[PDB]
Amino acid sequence: AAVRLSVSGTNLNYNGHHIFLSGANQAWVNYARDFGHNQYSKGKSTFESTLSDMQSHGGNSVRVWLHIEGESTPEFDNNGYVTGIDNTLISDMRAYLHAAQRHNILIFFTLWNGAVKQSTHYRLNGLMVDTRKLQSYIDHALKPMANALKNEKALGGWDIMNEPEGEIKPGESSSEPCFDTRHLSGSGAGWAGHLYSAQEIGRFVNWQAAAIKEVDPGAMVTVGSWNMKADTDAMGFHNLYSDHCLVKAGGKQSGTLSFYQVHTYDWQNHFGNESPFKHSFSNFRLKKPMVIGEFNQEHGAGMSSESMFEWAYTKGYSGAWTWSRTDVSWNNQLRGMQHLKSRTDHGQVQFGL
Repeated sequence: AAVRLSVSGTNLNYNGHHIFLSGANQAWVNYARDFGHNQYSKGKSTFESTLSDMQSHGGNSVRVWLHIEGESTPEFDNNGYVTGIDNTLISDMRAYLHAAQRHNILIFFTLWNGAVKQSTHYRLNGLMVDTRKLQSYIDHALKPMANALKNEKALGGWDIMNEPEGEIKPGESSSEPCFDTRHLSGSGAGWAGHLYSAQEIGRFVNWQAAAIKEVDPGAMVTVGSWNMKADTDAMGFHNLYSDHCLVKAGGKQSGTLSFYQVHTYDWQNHFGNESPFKHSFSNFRLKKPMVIGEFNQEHGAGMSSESMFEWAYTKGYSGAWTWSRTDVSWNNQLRGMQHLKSRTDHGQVQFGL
């Protein structure tokens, strides 16, 4: 019953000591087909070699994508309700967690993806727009999974969705400021389709956050936001993921995030003024920790991998995960991680589980 990973204000702690999360996105081996149906055994050698590489270069965490759009897990009925999970999903996830533990690495599982709309999107769509379908997922898949895995020492936490803003409706006025998306006009938001209102996305996150914390009250929960324009109330923007916004959207008082996660990439070799690489954490007026959850040197406006990890570590952020084992240069990412290996000035990076 010892407390492992926790939050204090805008810092992350492990066994009561200040830590920093340093690592990478896997984010998959076989996209949407890595766990359940005896699929882990198929990718085990890649997952294990990635863990070995990371341990030797001082990384302490990996982000991995789980359901995505419901291609292989969980199990759906013909009307889009969730009926359960297959009988090797949990045991596959546990085997991976045991491998991670042997290498002192924490795993963060990402449930859904909003950045692309493919042929099984209707499965995720139902859970987004129909609250009774969402509840079936919570009851028959999410709670069983979170309850079964909560005592695994290598379980870092849960990310509800990658980039929900891929499918948001921009340019919408609202009487509630946090649901107003006029500031996202011209931003690129809604690239996969103008499908969901800000309130619909907020409800989706609020309900799943509450569910995880009902069965694992000490769990870390986040959302991977595509851009700071949707993740701060400073600079003329609005934060879709604040406690106030999520509770207004879905009504569950416990359905709040543990920490924020933001992605950042340059455009024509420059970062926009909203980027966390152009400001200190304190500029954004947030009351939870923030992890920079996707970035890389290839889209880093001339910054080295080392400089990007250094900025995150020293300017008030609580983690940095490069994108990704599958994409761009893996050696660049490992060299970045290695820069922080022995560091303790802004939290421990090498700590035992």
